[PDB]
Amino acid sequence: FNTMNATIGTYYVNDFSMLGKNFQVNIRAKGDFRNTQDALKNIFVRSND
Amino acid sequence: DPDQATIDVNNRISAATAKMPDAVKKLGVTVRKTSSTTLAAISMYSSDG
Repeated sequence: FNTMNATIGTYYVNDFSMLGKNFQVNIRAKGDFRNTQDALKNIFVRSND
Repeated sequence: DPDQATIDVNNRISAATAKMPDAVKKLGVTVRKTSSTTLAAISMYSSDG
């Protein structure tokens, strides 16, 4: 689910302070896939080994 | 009114705890009603040593 939210949704990580403000850190994906079934053959996740 | 002004500041701290760094959130921003001056100053010491 952490890999899922960080590729198709938006993963709020932490925050940093630039120019006197406070920006969150969002992790999206650039994305240019045909369909969703094709997009599932491109999202990997390693095992415990 | 000290209280009307106090619970008007509160309705702006919780309103703006979103544009807030995460590290300051955990220890909690504290709002209280107290004078900016000092009323008195007590001193305690050992009369012998």
